[PDB]
Amino acid sequence: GHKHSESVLQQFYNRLPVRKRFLKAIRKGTLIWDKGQVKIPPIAMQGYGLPNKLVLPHQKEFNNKLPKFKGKINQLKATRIWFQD
Amino acid sequence: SQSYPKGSFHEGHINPFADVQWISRPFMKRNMPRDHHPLAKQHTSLKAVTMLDEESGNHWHVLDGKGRSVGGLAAQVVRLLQGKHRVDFTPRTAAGDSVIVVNAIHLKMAGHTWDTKVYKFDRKTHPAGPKIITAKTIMARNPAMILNLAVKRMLPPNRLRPI
Amino acid sequence: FFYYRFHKRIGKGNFNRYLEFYQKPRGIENTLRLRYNYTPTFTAKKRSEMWKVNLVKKIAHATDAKQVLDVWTYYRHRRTKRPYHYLLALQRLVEVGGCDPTDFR
Amino acid sequence: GLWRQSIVRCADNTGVIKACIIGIRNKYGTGKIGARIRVSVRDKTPECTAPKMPKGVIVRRRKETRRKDGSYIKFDENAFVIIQKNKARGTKIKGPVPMEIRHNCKTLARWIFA
Amino acid sequence: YDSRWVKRLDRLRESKFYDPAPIIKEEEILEADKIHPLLKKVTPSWNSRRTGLLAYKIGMMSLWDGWGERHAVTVCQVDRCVVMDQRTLDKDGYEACVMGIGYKPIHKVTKPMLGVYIRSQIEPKSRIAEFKCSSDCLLPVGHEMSVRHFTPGQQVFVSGWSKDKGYLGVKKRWGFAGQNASHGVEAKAHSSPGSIGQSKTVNVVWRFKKMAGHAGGDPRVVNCKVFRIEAQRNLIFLKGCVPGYKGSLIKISDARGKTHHRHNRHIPLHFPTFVPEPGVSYPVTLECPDAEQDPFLYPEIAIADK
Amino acid sequence: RWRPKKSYKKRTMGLPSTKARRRWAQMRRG
Amino acid sequence: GWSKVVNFLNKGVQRRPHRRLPGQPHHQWNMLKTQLDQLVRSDRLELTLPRAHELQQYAEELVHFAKQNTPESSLIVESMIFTPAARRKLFHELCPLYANRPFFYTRVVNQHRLRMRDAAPMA
Amino acid sequence: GVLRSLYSRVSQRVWSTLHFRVGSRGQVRTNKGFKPTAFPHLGAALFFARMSKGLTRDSVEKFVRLNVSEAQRQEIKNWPGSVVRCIENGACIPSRELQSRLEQVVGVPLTRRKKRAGNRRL
Amino acid sequence: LLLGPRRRLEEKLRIAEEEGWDLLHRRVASLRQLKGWL
RNA sequence: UUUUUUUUUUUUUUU
RNA sequence: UUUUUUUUUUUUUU
RNA sequence: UUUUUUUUUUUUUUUUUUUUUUUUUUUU
RNA sequence: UCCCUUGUUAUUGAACAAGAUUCAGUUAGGAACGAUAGUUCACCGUCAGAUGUAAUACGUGAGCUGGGUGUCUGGAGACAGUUUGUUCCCUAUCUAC
RNA sequence: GAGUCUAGCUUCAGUUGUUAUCUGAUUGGUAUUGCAUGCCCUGAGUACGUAAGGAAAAGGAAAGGUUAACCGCUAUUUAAACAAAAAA
RNA sequence: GGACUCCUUAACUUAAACUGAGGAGUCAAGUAGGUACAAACCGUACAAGGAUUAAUUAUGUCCAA
RNA sequence: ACAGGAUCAAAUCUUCCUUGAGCGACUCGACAGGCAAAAAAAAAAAAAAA
Repeated sequence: GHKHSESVLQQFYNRLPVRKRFLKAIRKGTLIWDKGQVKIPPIAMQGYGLPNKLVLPHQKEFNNKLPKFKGKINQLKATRIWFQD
Repeated sequence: SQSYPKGSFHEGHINPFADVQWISRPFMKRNMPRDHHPLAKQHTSLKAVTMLDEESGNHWHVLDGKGRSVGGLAAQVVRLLQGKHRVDFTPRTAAGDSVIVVNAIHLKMAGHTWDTKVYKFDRKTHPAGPKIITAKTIMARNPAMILNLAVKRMLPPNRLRPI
Repeated sequence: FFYYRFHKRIGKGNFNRYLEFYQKPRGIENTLRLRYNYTPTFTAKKRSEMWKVNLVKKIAHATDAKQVLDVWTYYRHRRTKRPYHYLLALQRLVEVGGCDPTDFR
Repeated sequence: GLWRQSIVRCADNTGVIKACIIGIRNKYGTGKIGARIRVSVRDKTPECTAPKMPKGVIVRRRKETRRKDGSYIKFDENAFVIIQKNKARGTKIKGPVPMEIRHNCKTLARWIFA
Repeated sequence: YDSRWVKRLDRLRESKFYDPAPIIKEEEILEADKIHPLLKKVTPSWNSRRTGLLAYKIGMMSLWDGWGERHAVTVCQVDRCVVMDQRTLDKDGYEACVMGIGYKPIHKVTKPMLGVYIRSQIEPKSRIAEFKCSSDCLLPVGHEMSVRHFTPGQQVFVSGWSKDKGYLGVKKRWGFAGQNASHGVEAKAHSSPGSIGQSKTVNVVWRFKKMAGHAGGDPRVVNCKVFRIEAQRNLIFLKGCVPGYKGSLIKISDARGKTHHRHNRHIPLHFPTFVPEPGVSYPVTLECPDAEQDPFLYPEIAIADK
Repeated sequence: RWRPKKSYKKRTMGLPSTKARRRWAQMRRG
Repeated sequence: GWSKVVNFLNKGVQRRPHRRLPGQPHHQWNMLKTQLDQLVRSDRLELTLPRAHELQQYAEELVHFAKQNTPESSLIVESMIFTPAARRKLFHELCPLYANRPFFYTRVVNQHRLRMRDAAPMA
Repeated sequence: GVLRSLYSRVSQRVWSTLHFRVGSRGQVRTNKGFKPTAFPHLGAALFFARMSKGLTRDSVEKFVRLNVSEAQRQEIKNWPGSVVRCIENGACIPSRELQSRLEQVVGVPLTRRKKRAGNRRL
Repeated sequence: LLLGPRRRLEEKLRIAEEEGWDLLHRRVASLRQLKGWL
C-alpha cells in the first residue's frame, strides 16, 4: 500500500486469506490464527489450571496437579475469566 | 443489504472448549443438496473406473468424489496429471492421462473453512486492488472451481501447467 | 506455441438448493483447442499419423455395416478427411448389403 | 443574476436607500427573485429607524426571469423588502411586483400584473 | 455527391420543394387485412416482461398542455418495425424476438442477406435488433409494431449513442480548472493538467485516469415520458431529451425498478400488444392526462428566524 | 487556509460508461 | 511525418465549405476578385485543383447576376469586376451566349498530374 | 415500530428475483436439444420444466385458470383437487387445450407436436 | 400418459448393453477387480 | 490426552 | 434443535 | 444557419448498456 | 463505525423534544465563504452546507509559484486515445524413367 | 468457403439469503421497494407531560449542489443573401 | 589503531547497526550445500584437473521436490 | 426433409419410432471487396450501360 515500511506482526495479518470481518476480529484480539484455522482464544479461569500446551516444559508437572474444569460454559462458576495471552 | 451475512454458526451450538467449536457447511440446513424422491431406478457408484488404449495411447480415469477431501483428491489428481506413476516419466513433456471428476458438490472441508475462506484475483494496475470472492459464491455458482483451483495451485509453475 | 493461454472462469449459475437429477449436462466444460508447446517425438508423431492407413485397413477388413459404422465412428476426431475416404466407405457399405440412412453414424 | 458585494435598493418606505449584499444561497451568481439574502445598510435618512443588518427578500431583478408559461419578465432595477417576524417592516411597496413570489408580501404592491 | 458550394445552395433551396401536408383524420377503422391471425390476448403474470421498440430521432419541439405549461418534447418515428424471427429454449436456448427497421437500396444488399428477406416476405431492412422478454409475450412472426404499444402518461427507458466531438483537451473534455491568466504564470501552465500521480512510493499511474483524448461516442440511457402519439403517421412525442444525431437509431422499453415502482404501478397497459377488434373504431390521437392540482399556484412559505 | 471537502468524488455507484472501462473489459476475454 | 497522424487527427472533424487562402480576409477577397476578372478575360485558366474548385463558386454567381438586367443586379455585377475589358466581354459576349442556359456555365477538369517543382495537382 | 426483521427483509428481497440469461452450460436444466421422451411421463417432464424456471404450482394454476376458455374452465373447477399436482403425480391426463397453456408457461414443449407440411405424391 | 418407445467378456458386454457403444480394441477395469492384482 | 510446528514462500490439514 | 436472530429469545445438555 | 453556458432534461438499469472471439480441431 | 444520514424496542440520573458513552455493515449518498498576511492557534463577522482527523519524500516543482522564521525539442515502464485482413507490396519451381 | 443477428465468457461495490401440509363447483392462492444531507405540509397540536413544551410509521415539493445529455425556448457570439415561367 | 556473533562487563533511556574492554570461531583472503530472496549462522574426509559411482550431515520424509 | 422404417393402419391436417442438438439460427456457392476519383463530424446517399 502507501505505507513504505510495516511491522512484521501486521504483515503477517495482511497475508491471511480471510474476510474483512474476521480480519478485524483477528487484529483486535477476539480471534486467533492457528494451524490454518480461526478459533476463540484459550480461556483462563481463576483457580483452575491452564492447558498443558501453553505452560513451559518445567511447569507442566505443577500445572497438572491443579484443579480442572470438565463442564460447560453455562455451568462454569469462575469468579473471573479472561483470555490467556 | 444493511448487515453482515448469516454464518453457519447461527444455526447451531457453540463449544469453545473443543477443537471444532461449531460445524460449518457450504449451505444452510434447508439448502443442502438432495435427491429427487421418485427414483425411476436405483443407482450404484463404482468408485473409480479406468480405460486403457494401446493404439491411440490416451488413457482415461473416471473418479467419484463423493464425500472425499478436496486436498487429498487434488493431491491424488496431481500425480495422475503429472504422470509420475509411470516408469517412463519425462518432466519435459506431459506424460499424464485424462482425469474425469464427478459429484464435486459433495466435497467436504474440515474446520471453519466454509465460512472463513476467500479467493483473490490479481488485477493489473488497479487502485481498488485484487478482487476478493468468497467461497460460498463459488460453491453457489460453479462448484468445480473449488477443486480446479486446488489442482492448479498444486501443479508445478511452468509452461506445461496449462497443458 | 510459445505461450498457451487457458483459464477456467467462474461462470454464472445457480447451484443453491440443487436437486439431484440422473441426467447428463448440456456439454463439456472445456472446448478450447488444445495446442502443444513442444515438438513431438518419433513415437508421438507416428501415433498421430497412423490413422491415415489404419482407417482404410480396418474399412477393408470390416464385413458388415455395423463394423463399418463403428470403424468410422472411432476415427471421428480425425481431421482432414480426404474425399476418397468417403467413396471407400460408401462402396463398402453398398457391398455389405446396404445400411440404415437414419443412423446417426 | 445577483452576487455578493452587490448594491440593491429598498422598495419599502422605511427610509433606507440602498444596501450591500453579504450572503446568498448560490455559487454561480444566478440569484433569482424571492431568495432570502442578508443586507448591510450603507446609507440612511435623517428619520430612519431600520436596523444595521436587516433581513429581506429579493423583489425585483434587472436580469430577465422565465415563466412557466413561456413568457419572460424584466425590470430596470434591483430592490428588496425588509422582513421581520415573517412580515414586512414597512406598509407599502413602490412600483409593481412580479408574480414569481411565493411570499404573501406581494399583496401590498400596487400592480401585480405590471 | 456534388461539390461543397452546390450542396450549400441545395441546403438553402430545399425549402421551395416541400410537398403539401397530409390530411389527418379523427377516427380509424381496421379490417382483417391488418391483423395477425395468430394474435390473441394473454393474461400477464408476476414474471412476465414485454418487448421493446426502435425509433429514429427526428427533432425537438415545444408543446403546451391542458394547464397551459409549455414543455419540450422530442419526436420519434417507428419506421415500419416488423418481427423477423423468434428464439426458443429448445431451438436456440433463450427466449427472444428479432425485429427489423429501415430500408436499404437493392443495389447494396448482399445475396445471402437477400435470401433472408425472400423467406421473410419483407422489403430490405437497414438495421436488425433483438429483445429479451418472457416466453408468454412472444409476438407472431410478421406482425408490425404500432405506436399504440405505449399508453400516454407512462415512464419509458430510452437508450442510444451520444454525439462525436473529435479530439479534445483535458480542459475541454472533463472540465479542468487550470491556472490563472496572470500573476506570473507560464504559457504552458494555462491549461496544464498538473499533478498526475504520487512520488516514487507509487511508480505507476492508476487505471482509469482522466486524460485527454477523443470525446463522445458512448452509450447513454435516460428516462422519458409519453406525451402524445399519432396512429396515422406512427409518431411518438417523448418528454425530455434523447441522445444521438437527428436520425440515429434509439431503443425504447418500459420502466425498470424504482421507475416502475413509483410511476408505472397504476397504469393499465396492453401487455402483449394492441389487439383491435374488427368492426370498431379507435382514436387517432391520444394526449397525456392533465395533473390534479393547479401548476400555477404559489402558496405562502413562512420565513421565521431563530 | 479554507478547503472544501469534495466528497462527491468518492462516488462508487452508478458510474458512467467510458472507453477505458470498455477496453479493460475487452482485454479480459470479453 | 508518419502518415498516421493525418488519419488520427481527422476523426470527427467537419469539412470547411470555403477553402482557406494565405492572407487576411481582405487579401483573400481581393485575390479571388482579381482571379475572377483574369478568368473572364482568358477562356481557360490552369490552376490547382483546390483553387479551381473554389473560384467556380463566384464564376457562376457573376453570370447569374449579369443576366437579370436590373439596376440592382448591375450593382452586384459592378461589385465583382476590376478592369473594363472584363465588363465589356461579360456584357457583350457572355450575356448573349447563355441566353437559354439556366445555370452551370463553368466546369473543372482534373489533369491527373503533379507539378515538377511542387508535386501538386493541376486542373 | 412496525419494522420486520432484517433477515425477513432480506429473504423478501431475494424471493422476488428474475434473470434473463441461462448461465453456465454445466448446469442441469432445460436447454437446446431438450427431449421430453427421456422422462418416464409428462408429469416428471412438467416437474423438471417447472423447476428449471423456479415457478410455483399456485402461479401455474392461476395462470392457466385465467387463460383457458370457459368450457375448459368449468371442468377445471370440477376436479376433486388441484390439477397440476395430479398431472405431476400421474393421476390425471391433461387435455390439448390445457397442455397448450402449460407449455406456454414452461417455455418448452412436453410432447412431440405435429408438423403441418408435406408434398403430395403424384 | 407414458412417453417413449464368470463370462469371458463381462465389462465389454455390460457397457455394450447399458451405454450402447461397442469396444473395438479398448479394455476397461474397475476398482472392484483390484483384489485380483495385489 | 497425543501425533501438526513460525507450515509465517504457495496448496493442503486429507487424522 | 426451530429462517427465532441489527444489541431480543425458546427447547434439549449433544 | 452553427458553437456554448448563463437555457432545458435525467439521476434509472449492473445476469443492465456494450463488445475486437462459434470452441468435439489432442501436434496449420 | 471518521462530521450528518442506519441498528423499530431495555447501557442510561431515557416523561416528550433536544442530548451523552460503547459496539456492529454486503463500506450507500453528502458537506459554502470573506477581512488582517504575526510561518498557526484561542477568538472575532456571513450563508447556519449545521462541534467538519491522518498517511502518501511539503503526496504532487524534467505541472505552475510567492515580500526569506537555473535550464532541458520525451529514447524505454505506466497511464489516456487508435489499429481491415487468409489474400488484394515483392518472392515462395513437385515427382524422377 | 463467405454475409447478418447471436449463445457462452468478461463487466463499479458485493452476496448464496426462495417453494412441508395443499380452496371438494363457495369470483382464489407471496411478486420490479437494497439507498441514507437539510427545511416545509397531511398525519398533529395527537402520543407524552402540573405547565412551558412537543414524536414515529407513509407519501407528497420548493430551493441549493454534483454528473451526464441536448439545441424545442431565452442570453452571448457569428455566417449566409443564387436557378417556380419549355416565350426564359 | 576492524565488520558480525558467543560469555563477562563499562556507558546509554538495562534503549540503538552506536562508544569503548577481556578471549574463541567465521568473513576479510572461502567455492559449491542448508537457512525462501545479498559476506558474518550450521556442516565440510572443505574448489590441481577429467568421467553417467559407493557413503549418516545440517537436515528431511502429503503436493510444488 | 414428412426424408427413412414397423403395424389386422391414424378425421379433414402422420398412431408411433429414428435424425446424438437435422452442422448455434437464416441464407449464399460468378459468394465476398482492399485501393483510386468524388463525397465525407458518427452515419447515410450512385443499377448497368468508356
